[PDB]
Amino acid sequence: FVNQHLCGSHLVEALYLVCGERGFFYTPK
Amino acid sequence: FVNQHLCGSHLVEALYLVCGERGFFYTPK
Amino acid sequence: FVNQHLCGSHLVEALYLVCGERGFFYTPK
Amino acid sequence: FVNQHLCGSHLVEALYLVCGERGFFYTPK
Amino acid sequence: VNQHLCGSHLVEALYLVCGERGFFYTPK
Amino acid sequence: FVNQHLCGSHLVEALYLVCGERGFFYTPK
Amino acid sequence: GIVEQCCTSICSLYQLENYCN
Amino acid sequence: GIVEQCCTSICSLYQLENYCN
Amino acid sequence: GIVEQCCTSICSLYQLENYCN
Amino acid sequence: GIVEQCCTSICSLYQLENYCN
Amino acid sequence: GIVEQCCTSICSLYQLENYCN
Amino acid sequence: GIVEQCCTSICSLYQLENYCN
Ligand SMILES: Oc1cccc(O)c1
Ligand SMILES: Oc1cccc(O)c1
Ligand SMILES: Oc1cccc(O)c1
Ligand SMILES: Oc1cccc(O)c1
Ligand SMILES: Oc1cccc(O)c1
Ligand SMILES: Oc1cccc(O)c1
Ligand SMILES: Oc1cccc(O)c1
Ligand SMILES: Oc1cccc(O)c1
Ligand SMILES: [Cl-]
Ligand SMILES: [Cl-]
Ligand code: NA
Ligand SMILES: [Zn+2]
Ligand SMILES: [Zn+2]
Repeated sequence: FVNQHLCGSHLVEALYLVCGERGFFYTPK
Repeated sequence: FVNQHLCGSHLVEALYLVCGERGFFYTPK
Repeated sequence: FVNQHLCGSHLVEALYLVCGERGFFYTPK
Repeated sequence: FVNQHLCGSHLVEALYLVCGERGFFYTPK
Repeated sequence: VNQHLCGSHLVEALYLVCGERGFFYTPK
Repeated sequence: FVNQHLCGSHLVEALYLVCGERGFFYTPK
Repeated sequence: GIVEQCCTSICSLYQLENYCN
Repeated sequence: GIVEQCCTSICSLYQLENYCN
Repeated sequence: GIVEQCCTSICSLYQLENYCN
Repeated sequence: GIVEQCCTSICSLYQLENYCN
Repeated sequence: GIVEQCCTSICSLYQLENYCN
Repeated sequence: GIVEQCCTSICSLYQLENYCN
């Protein structure tokens, strides 16, 4: 559970970087 | 200076924490 | 002990956002 | 002021790394 | 201080872009 | 291995703070 | 927009909740 | 301490508030 | 979901791009 | 340098790729 | 404070160590 | 490498300085 919490933290930062201007929706469930 | 870009990076991290399992949407436009 | 080291990095960033002006004490003891 | 808010966020991470086992107190006020 | 904060985000972007290739960070 | 990917993300941030002007070469393998 | 709303004045976690799904 | 409590299972923002000044 | 796909194996920035708007 | 180039204006991933080994 | 001192000019890790308890 | 050395056990700032240029 915590491992996934930490992984998600980095995931959103990677999404912010690659998606740039387009933006993104983050839905874990 | 890249202020808006740096600001966005931090907003995304705060949204991840705040929103939890609900997730969120990030649209920079 | 590296898992714990990584977790604490995120813990302090969450405390910073949650506590705001109040500030916080981080004592891993 | 967002610039101070963003600076504080990095300061907290630097303190976590330099202080190690000792921990630290963050009181912006 | 602005450049120092920017530099922190730069290394993180480099880490993700370069992958297992690794990268070189040299400000000077 | 995601655990190594996440660990390296924190390693680079620590290197950035410790090395400063000297800079560094980051090579995984 | 979140950027126009939160990048000059600090948004509380309470305000940020408006951007959750 | 906070590490034992919060690195084993996820702590909510309310639980983390317990450690503010 | 993205967690199941990317927290087990490393997703490259190319793969992640599929989750952008 | 990289800070001069990438902190005044935002560098794209292509420009950042320049620094990969 | 730490913010007045380290956000207006860059503090080295040596200077930051003063705020460890 | 740095990974094998520092992701299996915690490296101090002194050990990490070894990897600076
Ligand atoms: O010094 C900074 C850093 C990031 C955003 C900003 O408005 C100022
Ligand atoms: O207004 C803001 C901007 C960036 C991060 C944050 O938590 C709040
Ligand atoms: O339990 C945790 C651990 C790390 C960050 C966080 O927000 C919660
Ligand atoms: O698969 C992943 C997980 C977290 C961050 C990332 O860049 C890739
Ligand atoms: O120009 C920049 C500066 C910091 C991060 C980034 O992705 C781009
Ligand atoms: O003076 C500062 C401000 C923020 C981070 C840091 O390492 C130093
Ligand atoms: O360069 C360093 C390394 C470790 C601790 C410190 O205060 C400074
Ligand atoms: O051993 C490590 C691994 C990651 C960050 C760090 O400061 C030390
Ligand atoms: Cl992590
Ligand atoms: Cl910043
Ligand atoms: Na700007
Ligand atoms: Zn992490
Ligand atoms: Zn920042």
